[PDB]
Amino acid sequence: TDSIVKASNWRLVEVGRVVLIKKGQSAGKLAAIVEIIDQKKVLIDGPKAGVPRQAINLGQVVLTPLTF
Amino acid sequence: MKYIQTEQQIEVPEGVTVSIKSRIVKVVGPRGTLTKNLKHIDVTFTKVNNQLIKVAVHNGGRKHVAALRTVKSLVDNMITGVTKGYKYKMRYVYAHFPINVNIVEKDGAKFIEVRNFLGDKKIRNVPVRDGVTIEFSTNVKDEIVLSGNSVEDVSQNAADLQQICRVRNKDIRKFLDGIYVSHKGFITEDL
Amino acid sequence: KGIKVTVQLKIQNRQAAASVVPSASSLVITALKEPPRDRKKDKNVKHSGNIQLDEIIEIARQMRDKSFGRTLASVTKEILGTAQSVGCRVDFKN
Amino acid sequence: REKKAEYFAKLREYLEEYKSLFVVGVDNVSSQQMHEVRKELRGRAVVLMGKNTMVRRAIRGFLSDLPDFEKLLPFVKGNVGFVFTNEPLTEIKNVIVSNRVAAPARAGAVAPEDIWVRAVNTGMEPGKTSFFQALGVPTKIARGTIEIVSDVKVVDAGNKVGQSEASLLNLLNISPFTFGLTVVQVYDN
Amino acid sequence: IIEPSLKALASKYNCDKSVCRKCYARLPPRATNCRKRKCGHTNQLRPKKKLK
Amino acid sequence: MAHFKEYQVIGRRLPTESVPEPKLFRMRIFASNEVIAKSRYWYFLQKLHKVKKASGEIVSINQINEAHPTKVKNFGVWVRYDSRSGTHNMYKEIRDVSRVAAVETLYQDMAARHRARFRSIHILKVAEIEKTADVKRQYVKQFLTKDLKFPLPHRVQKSTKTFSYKRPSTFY
RNA sequence: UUCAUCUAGACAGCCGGACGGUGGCCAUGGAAGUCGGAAUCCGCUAAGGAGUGUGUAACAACUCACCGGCCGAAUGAACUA
Ligand SMILES: [Zn+2]
Repeated sequence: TDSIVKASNWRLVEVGRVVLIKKGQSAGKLAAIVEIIDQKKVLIDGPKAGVPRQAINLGQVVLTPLTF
Repeated sequence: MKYIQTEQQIEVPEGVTVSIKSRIVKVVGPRGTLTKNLKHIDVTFTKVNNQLIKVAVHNGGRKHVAALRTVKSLVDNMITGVTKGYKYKMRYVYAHFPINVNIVEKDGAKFIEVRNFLGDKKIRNVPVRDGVTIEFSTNVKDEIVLSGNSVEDVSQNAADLQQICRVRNKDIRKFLDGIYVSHKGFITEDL
Repeated sequence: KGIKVTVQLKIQNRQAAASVVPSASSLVITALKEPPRDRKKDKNVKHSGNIQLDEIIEIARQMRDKSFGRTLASVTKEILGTAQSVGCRVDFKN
Repeated sequence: REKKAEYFAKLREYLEEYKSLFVVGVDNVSSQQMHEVRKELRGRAVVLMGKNTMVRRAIRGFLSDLPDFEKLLPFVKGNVGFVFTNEPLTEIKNVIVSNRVAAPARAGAVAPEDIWVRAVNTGMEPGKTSFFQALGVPTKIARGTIEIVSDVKVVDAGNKVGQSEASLLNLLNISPFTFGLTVVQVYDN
Repeated sequence: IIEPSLKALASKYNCDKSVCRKCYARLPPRATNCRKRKCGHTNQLRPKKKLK
Repeated sequence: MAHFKEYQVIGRRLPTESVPEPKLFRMRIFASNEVIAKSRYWYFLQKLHKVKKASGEIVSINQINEAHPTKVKNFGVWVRYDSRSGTHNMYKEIRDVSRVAAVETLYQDMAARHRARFRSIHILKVAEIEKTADVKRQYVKQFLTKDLKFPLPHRVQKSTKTFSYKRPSTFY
């Protein structure tokens, strides 16, 4: 029963996505999303990169398929 | 509310063998193929295990979680419309004028034409297309009976007959005659 | 009783006209009530009366079309008294 | 959970009080018979056609209020009648076979099956004689009243019976379709 | 004549429907609103005046 | 006015020595700074008992900082506002991280789904819902589940140069 | 915003019972489950109205509240802007 379905790959945000701060004052550091607060705001924790523990938005940040 | 995520679980029987890409669906099974242009629903698909198909929406509205049910009701017809198939029946009702129909091949077209509706002299003509096949049914009481694989093919022309054989310029609820659908069946049920 | 809303049956089998009285609701009352019946309340509505008649409640199965089979005398208490307000004859059970 | 407080005292107060259970049931019943065969059992035998209780089969069948009761778990199939019988095993199997069919239909019950007509005169007054334009029975009429000539069929299977098909049969004193009683299961204490 | 088990089958498409009291559109036999926008999905639904 | 601060505030109703030592009332309000924290304090108590600015005073004013500004939790909230026609009393359930971040949305929220502006709303009591399953509005309850985590389609990317040679895709 | 429900199976949908007294008292031309007034009751219980919807000569007919079996999780009734 070969029933070919396309691939439709994504980048879905489980606790353990390392992200990339595109604008702000981290400006290219590596956080880790920890407590998803709402659909647009997202918590971060990357404390040895020099970041705070804040709840940034989603338009302010990009991410990567690398995931712990 | 703009719901975050829903799904449905479309079944694929063993006789049919689906083959989809990005938004174009090509079903094929025991009795030929159907293909469905589906480029306006904005939903994604993921195989789970060889018979169950996942459909998905993420961050819909109200209407974009309603149409996510509409894409379900199209595909499950297609696995039914290839394996189980359809067959309609379509009964005469006529008083004081027999409603005699006959089929014509007028230059590649295959019209089905209807004569003596409500005592007119005028000759009807109704075209069909591929994917249907009528049959003037006998051993039973005076029906036209057609079949096919889609549901856009069987119902559309056959209800257009029921759109043709409505009386006009008289009243309606007293001149009851015409052609009307009786039962929407499958060509092979009950196995 | 007559051609009002009650029932009397008739059966014909081989020269036998069943003029029997299954005798639906009214004749249980009318055979108890006082003989001036036909006058003075056959113009307006018939629910006028403050009369109490009898305590002979054991006539409650042998008169009219029983289908209950449940109480020795507690049938027509639980049928009527309510269904005609032309006499009381049972003073509490509404 | 439409009516659970008026009928769950009545689920309690005499479901403990009876020692042997004889289940019956009719999914789709009559009403001349449901002022008969529910009303004729008066005094000790409420025929219980109540509802499904399928969360409280775990408080009724686990605490063991009655020792030989825990059997009715898969038996809520069809509208269940479980008459309470603390009566011996002599008057049981002959009263539960009372009738199969009853008085004819309510002019349009579901009956898609075949029927037979015998050549016996009934005594129909001249009524519906100008209303036989569905089959057209060749009928002799002896000075006002009809008479069946020969034995012909009516119709095949796969149709629906409404007014003009049942009412000739409702005026015919034949009704083998009344969808009556069943016989299911008996068990002691 | 048309026998009364196929006057029924042509009843279900011509007569036994409902209408809107405002725009006289033809409506299904069980509904709440005229779907047709010019009377604004209103609520006034009567049956259709049958024969006789 | 702005992204708000949050305050306590305590007033006294100036002691006439005929009947001295009054009772030292207290609010806990929301404000953009301290001068409007003062000038909304009389407004809550002018509608309560006969005090005005020439009867009492502020005896101290403190910017309350929130205890755990990073932990997530559910805020229950009771809201009274004035509509175009008739006043109402509501119950939203905002989902945020700290108290002035909670009602930062709600002034901006009920200005959208009701068009109730800032001067016509009385944010009365802002509780918290600390445990699950009794958040009454279930649209924020469905967030509070086990490994729910979701994709996010249609990633536009930014634009700095006005032209582009690439015709981008939106894989994400 | 309330008021009701709410895995003791809800709201659907599929199957149908929807009576006995009685085809209530009259009121008439007779009003019978479905024209008017008034009595507005009990039996059976699963549950049935002294009847919510059509039909007629009072008829006879449909089927609904009330119910009983199935999937199995939730849904209505007014409002407010
Ligand atoms: Zn309309």
